[PDB]
Amino acid sequence: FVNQHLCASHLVEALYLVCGERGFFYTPK
Amino acid sequence: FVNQHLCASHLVEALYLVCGERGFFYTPK
Amino acid sequence: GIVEQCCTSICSLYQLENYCN
Amino acid sequence: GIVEQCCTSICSLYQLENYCN
Repeated sequence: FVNQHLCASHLVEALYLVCGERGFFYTPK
Repeated sequence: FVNQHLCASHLVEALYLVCGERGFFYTPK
Repeated sequence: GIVEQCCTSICSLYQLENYCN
Repeated sequence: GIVEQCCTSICSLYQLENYCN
C-alpha cells in the first residue's frame, strides 16, 4: 500500500497504518 | 547514499552500487 | 514535504517513516 | 521513470531496485 501515489486522506491513512502507536505529523502545506 | 536527489552520473553510481552483480538498466528518457 | 514526496511522486516506506513521531 | 522518481524527487532503495536486472 505504500509504494504508490498517495494523496489527501489516502496519505493520511498510510501514515496512520505505518506509524501505529508512534503517531505522526501531517503537514501538507 | 540512496535517500537523496541523485542525478546523471550520480544516479548511475547508485544503481551500480545497489544492483551489484545483478546489473541494471538506466533509461533516463 | 510529504506531498511532493508521496503524492506528486511515488511514496515509499522510508519517506513515510520520516513523519512518524 | 527513474529521473522523475530519483532526481526530480528524492530517491529510495525501493525505487532503485526497480531498475536492477
